[PDB]
Amino acid sequence: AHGDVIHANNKNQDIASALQNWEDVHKKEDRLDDLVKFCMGVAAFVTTA
Amino acid sequence: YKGISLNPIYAGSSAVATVSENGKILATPVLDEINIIDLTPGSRKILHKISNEDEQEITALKLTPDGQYLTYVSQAQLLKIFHLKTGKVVRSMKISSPSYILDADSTSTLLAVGGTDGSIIVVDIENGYITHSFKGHGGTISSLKFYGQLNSKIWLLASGDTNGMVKVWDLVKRKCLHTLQEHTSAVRGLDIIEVLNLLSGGRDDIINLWDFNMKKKCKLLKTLPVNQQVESCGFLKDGDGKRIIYTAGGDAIFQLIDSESGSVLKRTNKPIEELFIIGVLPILSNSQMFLVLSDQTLQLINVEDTIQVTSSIAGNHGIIADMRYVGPELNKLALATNSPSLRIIPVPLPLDVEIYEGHEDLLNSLDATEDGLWIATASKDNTAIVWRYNENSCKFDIYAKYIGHSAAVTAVGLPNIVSKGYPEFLLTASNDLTIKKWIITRHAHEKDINALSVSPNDSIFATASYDKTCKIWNLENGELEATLANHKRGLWDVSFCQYDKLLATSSGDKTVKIWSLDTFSVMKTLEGHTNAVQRCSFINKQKQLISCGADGLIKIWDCSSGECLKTLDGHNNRLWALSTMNDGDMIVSADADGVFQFWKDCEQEIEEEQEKAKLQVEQEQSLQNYMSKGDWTNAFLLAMTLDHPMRLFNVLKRALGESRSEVIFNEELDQAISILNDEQLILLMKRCRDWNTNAKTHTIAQRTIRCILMHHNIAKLSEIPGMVKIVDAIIPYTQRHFTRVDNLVEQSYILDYALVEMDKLF
Amino acid sequence: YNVGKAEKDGEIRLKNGVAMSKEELTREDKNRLRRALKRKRSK
RNA sequence: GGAACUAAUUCCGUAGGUGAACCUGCGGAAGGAUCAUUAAAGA
Repeated sequence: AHGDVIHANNKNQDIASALQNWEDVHKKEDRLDDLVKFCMGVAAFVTTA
Repeated sequence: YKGISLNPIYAGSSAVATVSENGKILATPVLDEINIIDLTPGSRKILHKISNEDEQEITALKLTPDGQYLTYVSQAQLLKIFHLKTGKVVRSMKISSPSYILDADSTSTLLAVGGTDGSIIVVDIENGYITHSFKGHGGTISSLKFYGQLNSKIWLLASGDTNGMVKVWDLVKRKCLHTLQEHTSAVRGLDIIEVLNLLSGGRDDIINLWDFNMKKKCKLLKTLPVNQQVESCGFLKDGDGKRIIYTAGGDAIFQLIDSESGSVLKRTNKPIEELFIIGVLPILSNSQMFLVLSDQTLQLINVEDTIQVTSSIAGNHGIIADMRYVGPELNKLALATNSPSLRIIPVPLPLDVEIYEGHEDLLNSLDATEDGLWIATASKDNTAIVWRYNENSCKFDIYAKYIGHSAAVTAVGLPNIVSKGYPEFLLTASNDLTIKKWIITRHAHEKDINALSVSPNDSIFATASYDKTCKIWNLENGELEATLANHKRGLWDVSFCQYDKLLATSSGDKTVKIWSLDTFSVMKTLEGHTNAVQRCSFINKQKQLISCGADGLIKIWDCSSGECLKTLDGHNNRLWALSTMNDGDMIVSADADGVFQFWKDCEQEIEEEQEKAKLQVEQEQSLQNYMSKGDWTNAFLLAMTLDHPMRLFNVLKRALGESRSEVIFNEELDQAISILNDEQLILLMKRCRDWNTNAKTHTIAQRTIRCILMHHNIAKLSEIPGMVKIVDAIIPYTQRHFTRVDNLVEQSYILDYALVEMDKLF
Repeated sequence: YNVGKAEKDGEIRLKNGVAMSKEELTREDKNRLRRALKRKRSK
């Protein structure tokens, strides 16, 4: 809805203060993407092979 | 060839050109368009041409004493106002019934328009509104004259009807003060003399003085009888108290007439050509008078027994009978046109014309001696004359004239000239069949003759006809060397060539042939014209021969090859005649249209193709030197200029491999991606689009997109035409490769599983 | 997006995306490509 | 010619005929497929 807007107003110090505060928070929740692939790739290996 | 088109400044619909008080600036209208050419000593330039409507025609146009704006009236009942400074039409409005007469005062604030119906409306020049509308007399309005003072409380407007009625409308009073039906015909020209006496030009022959006043009293001071139609008249301050009225007549004889007595102090000319001066634009303060003649020429006459024109400017040449070069300098080209005079024009914007009119006949033929000076004219009138070609001074003569024969001189050709510059003889021919060779009568061909030409040795001559035959007769005696067999339906031109020794024939069908003396037969046969050939000009280098054609296109070919080399399609509706510069090959093309153009042979353009072909072979060896050793930045650019994709892809293979320790490639390579053009970001991404297809060329594509996104402003990438359709193919392959790479990460944690169950064992 | 033969005569684009100009070829590579486009056209 | 390299409708009478598998001019015949509208001095 606003990706047109925040792109043209990238590198504003007010928006990117929030977006760095996003990315400092959003990095921690990679730990399920590193969890699902182990949960996938084992369970595919176990039932087939 | 560097052909240069030439156009006529005054042409088509009859109108009065508007000039400013200063000599510089002039306005003339050709068809729909209006051409304004500034007048300055030694410099002629055309400011601009108004496209307007081609379908519409121009009844009349007017320019103010100071040329701030240009006012013209279209065929449709509307008025269009043009601003000279910005070249934009500020205002336009309907004038209802069309009015041919437009009058502009010294101040540009007030402009007067006369309708076809006779209703006259006054429009302010500065603002497009009508200050007041006058019903006027019930007749067509011949002319109007404004009277004003830089600053005054009194303004007088005079209107002349088709009948002899003059109404002196008063703008402040808003009344018609006076009626003077002294005139028995429409008053073509009205001049308000300075305080008050009113001078009105009379179409019938009577030029009438008048006394003007704010009050009712008015009377006829004098009546002048002149033996000419008064096209226009004016009051000249020069000559003091005895002001001489300036009078323009149908006969074109300008007359200055005493005021106190009816006698003419001086008459500028009588002209042999039967033309009438439509109207005269006079500076008056500068004492310069411009006369617009019925032969479509403008003459500048100073005001002080016979008036002498300072210079002659020819607006347009209606028809050019033939194009023949004359004079030692060769700058000026003699013009054969449908008029009873010879016009000499200089070769390089208005062009001045030297004009000679030896015979009443419109010139029907022309020729000039190859070594410089003389000019000879063939005309519809039986008289044939020889012209003195001096290159020094402005002197020109027509000393020799030839009685001959009772039909029009079809063509005048002189085989030769003696070393003192005297022609040996003139062979000339007719609309009948009586073909004559006067020194200084033969018959040939039942119908009208078409062309006459000569060989540099005076041994042989040939002549051509509508009944299809060409005749080669002895020049010295009265003997017949032979006859050419025939051409398909009528031979428009005949041309000898010095090197080849051939006789070329142009025809009334779309075929050209080459004929020989030795066998009296066709050496070569040509085709691939549309209408009729008209004229064939010899080429300087005696190879690339030039033929014109009555379909507007001119074409060039060699006799020895027989095949078409080049075609020239730069003229409008027709072609009639052709000239070639003797010294250096320049083809000069002459038509029924008033456009004209000068063309030239250009080995020089080969040297452009030589340097372009050299440049690639030069830069490939650098590229293969770069493909040997690296310097991949230069190997990228020379690939990008010459578009070898497989050699470009090899650079981006190696540029990734060398970039193994944000900078995506080599650093100087990254700067080279930043300077890529809009046509280059299409071509690079299009080659990058191909590389994204297979998984082996996959990542080499993906790193090149990453530069263009990181090293451009992305608002360009929507501006670039056709770039979006490239992005439609890149994206779903990348998403296809995105799962494909990620699934190789999903399989990759078997290595993580092979640690955990192993490290537990330990 | 199918890959297509380029509009210019000076280039040849293959079905996999390996574009080849006519000027960076060798004559022995000019031979094989005309020979390759021989057998596909003939088929 | 030699030897390299690079690039890729029917009929009648009559008259005439040299592009006459017959035709053409003049006059006849039908032994050849009549729909529609119709008072407007409707003074």
